[PDB]
Amino acid sequence: MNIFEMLRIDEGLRLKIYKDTEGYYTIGIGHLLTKSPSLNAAKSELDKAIGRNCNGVITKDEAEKLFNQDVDAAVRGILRNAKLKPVYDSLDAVRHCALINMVFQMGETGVAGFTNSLRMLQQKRWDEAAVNLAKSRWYNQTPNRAKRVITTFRTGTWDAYKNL
Repeated sequence: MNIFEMLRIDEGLRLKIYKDTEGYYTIGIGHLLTKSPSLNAAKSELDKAIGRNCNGVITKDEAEKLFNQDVDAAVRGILRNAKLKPVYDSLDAVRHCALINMVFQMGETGVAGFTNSLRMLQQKRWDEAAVNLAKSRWYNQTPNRAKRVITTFRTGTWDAYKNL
């Protein structure tokens, strides 16, 4: 298992604009388009992103290409962020995936806001960090996904996804 398969399980793949859990316009594999309520603004961002008139629909290929950019950008941001980089560097390869997943879902900023949890991860106090991460809007709003990510941090194996 890898970052790409992990994320494809948590986000799904949709070829027509859709609304995410938070009600925002998205397409592909969790590619957020806009937080604006305008489907119109969305179709426009989509065209700018793919470089063609899509009329709100894209092909597999286009979805994957956007997916690769997003994973790349997620990793790059982590590596450029002063609060996240040190944690990332301190973690093993499985756990790196869990932080990338958080990042992709909620942005650098949001994750960076998990101060206490980040500190515990860095200290390798797995059980404690898992309990702390659970106390968040994130866990209360997308509990099954959160729990999958959390166990990944807790155990350092891909067990939460071997099911799926």
